[PDB]
Amino acid sequence: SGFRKMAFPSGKVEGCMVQVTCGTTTLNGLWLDDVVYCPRHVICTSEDMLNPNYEDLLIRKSNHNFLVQAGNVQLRVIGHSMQNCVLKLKVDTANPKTPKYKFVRIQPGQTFSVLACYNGSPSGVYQCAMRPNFTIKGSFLNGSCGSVGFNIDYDCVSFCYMHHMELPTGVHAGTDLEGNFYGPFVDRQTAQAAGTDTTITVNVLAWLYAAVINGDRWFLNRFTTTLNDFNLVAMKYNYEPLTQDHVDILGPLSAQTGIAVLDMCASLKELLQNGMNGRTILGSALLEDEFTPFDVVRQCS
Ligand SMILES: *CC(=O)N1CCN(c2ccc(Cl)c(Cl)c2)[C@H](C(=O)NCc2cccs2)C1
Repeated sequence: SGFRKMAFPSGKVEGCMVQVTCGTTTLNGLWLDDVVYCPRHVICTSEDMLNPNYEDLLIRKSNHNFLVQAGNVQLRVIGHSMQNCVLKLKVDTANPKTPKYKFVRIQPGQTFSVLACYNGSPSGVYQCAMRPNFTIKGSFLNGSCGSVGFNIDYDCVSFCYMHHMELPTGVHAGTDLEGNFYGPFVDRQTAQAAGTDTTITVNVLAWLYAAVINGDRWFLNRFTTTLNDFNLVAMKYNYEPLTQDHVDILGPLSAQTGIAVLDMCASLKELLQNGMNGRTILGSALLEDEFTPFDVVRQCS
């Protein structure tokens, strides 16, 4: 029993974190086999923060301009290339701590763990979600660029996020490990703003199913709804639309508990209307939306 925001064990990722320095700029890099991945704006200068020409800046660098330190060890860079917004640095040494890994691009609503790092050293691990507006609500200070987000399923680390920047609202933007941004953001310091954010409805429903599984029933009601009528209500609360994929995806938790998906949607409609009147659900007085249907199945059963 019990229900916690649970991150993945971070040890496989810790063994991959290094420090990358170009010029006066230092940030974190990800050392997998003989390649170090890091945000390409490490090669920017103060003057070049608004409209960097990364192709121009990179053609002017030689390998010896890049200082890579794994612990006390300086790694020798033997090549450099750019892939979208990520720099790939070839090193003379393959990382002996390289886990089984893959790079994955995730979709909004997906969760992952973040290993926040500074100067190549881990500071902490926490659980995050890709918001519908393609930002993440992280905990990042300056120098944390290059920290990565990941899931571990079996013994394989799936890297899905690299941190590049903080926007003016204090939310964070980054890329997948192929260097493509999530969302419409760019690695420039020009004015950028996140779209309006919404609540991840399928994750809320998944968490209410987890609550029923942990014996919490006070928010259930005798009603059901249509998918269409529910979405008309939810949009009015800045909840995301619920699709039939979402309904299919909750199928298992619906089976496990006896409550149809559209019955639980009726309970969510009512909670949006009344709030919790002092009560809590699985320990929260707000509706939690950073647990996926998949997370709920692995922590409860
Ligand atoms: C994450 C980190 O370690 N930071 C280093 C500086 N930085 C950036 C440098 C260059 C560029 Cl092109 C970008 Cl987008 C970010 C990070 C950051 O969030 N900069 C602050 C910004 C000011 C205006 C827009 S982003 C922090």
